[PDB]
Amino acid sequence: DPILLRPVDDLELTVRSANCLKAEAIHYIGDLVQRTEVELLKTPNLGKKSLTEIKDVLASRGLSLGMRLENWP
Amino acid sequence: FGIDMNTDYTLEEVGKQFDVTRERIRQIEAKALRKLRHPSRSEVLRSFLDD
Repeated sequence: DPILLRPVDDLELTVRSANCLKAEAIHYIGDLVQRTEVELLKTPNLGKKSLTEIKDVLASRGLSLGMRLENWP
Repeated sequence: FGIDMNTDYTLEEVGKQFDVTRERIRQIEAKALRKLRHPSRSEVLRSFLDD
């Protein structure tokens, strides 16, 4: 995919969610769509609004959660 | 920048019109510029560079 390999800078997030991802260490968009709702919601400093606008931008640019991967990278 | 107005104002001029110190307006301008760098944006602006 062109965008599934796009790093989490393109996700149009803040620095709160940016450091959430750094604590998770996910870069590509296929990687961020790997995880689920609650598995990321359980991390520090990461509540409902963070993952909420996460899924917001996901659905705005054709993404969502519950997704899965095979041989990525 | 002089966009859509007669003159391009100093940062202190714009600060006095907005009632803020130069450093705040400098950070604001840098924030806007940084946001405009952001890919998923400025694709066409990049297209306006021919070389």
